[PDB]
Formats: sequence, C-alpha cells, structure tokens
Amino acid sequence: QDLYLRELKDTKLAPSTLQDAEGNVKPWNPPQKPNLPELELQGPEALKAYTEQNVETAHVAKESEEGESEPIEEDWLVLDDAEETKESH
Amino acid sequence: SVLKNTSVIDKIESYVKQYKPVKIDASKQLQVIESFEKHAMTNAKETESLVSKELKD
Repeated sequence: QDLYLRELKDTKLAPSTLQDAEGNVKPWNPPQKPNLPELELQGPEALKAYTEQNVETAHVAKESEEGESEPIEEDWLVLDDAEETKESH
Repeated sequence: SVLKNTSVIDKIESYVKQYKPVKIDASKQLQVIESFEKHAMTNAKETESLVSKELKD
C-alpha cells in the first residue's frame, strides 16, 4: 500500500538516519552518539559502584581470631577460673 | 549474551575467574590446639583418676 510503503520509507530511511546511519538527527540538536554511547555508558556504573562495581574492590578474606597460642598465661588463669566456677556445681 | 554491548562481561568474567582465591583459609591452630589439648587432657585425666579413687575409697 502506498500509505504503507511511503510510511515504511519515511520511517526507515529516517530510522536509518537515527540509528542505521551515524548521521544523528538534524531535527534534534544533540546527537545521542555523543550523549549515550560513552558517558551514559557510565550511567550503568553511575547507578552501580563507580570504578568499583565492575572493578569488584579487592577484599581478601582475613583470619579468624584465636588466643595467640598463649598457654603460659591464659591456661593457668583459665584453670583457676573454671575451678572457681566448679565451687557452686 | 543478554548484554549485547556490555563490553565488560568479558572483563567482569576475567576478574571473577582471576578472583577464584580471594584469600586463603586460616588453620593457624597448630600449636595452640596442641597446648589446649595438653592442658585439657592432663586436667581431665587428673579429675577422672581422682573420681575413681574417691569411688574406691
């Protein structure tokens, strides 16, 4: 149909100008290529953790806590304390 | 694949695979365990022998 074919033409070659050709758009002043492709590509990381989300900051798992291998001082006091607690058993 | 122009899914997977060991485990209990075991076992053996002797008496 002419109304279909003409619509397809005006909506395809112009769609070519918008997307399929890097001619941006004459009717609209700011091209989306200088707006979306790189800066708004940081919009994904603007919503994400910037230079940190894609990066995934290095955080190595640490060691758990222990008694510093100290039986010279902790063992005797622990024994006395446990025996004192045993006085009401 | 759902992200056609991610251009970072390669990088993200690279970091993921290269971050297979973020760090190590910490099984540093190798002499503290021995000393705790020695103290506990000697004390418990003394307790058990004392209990048996009390039973006999």
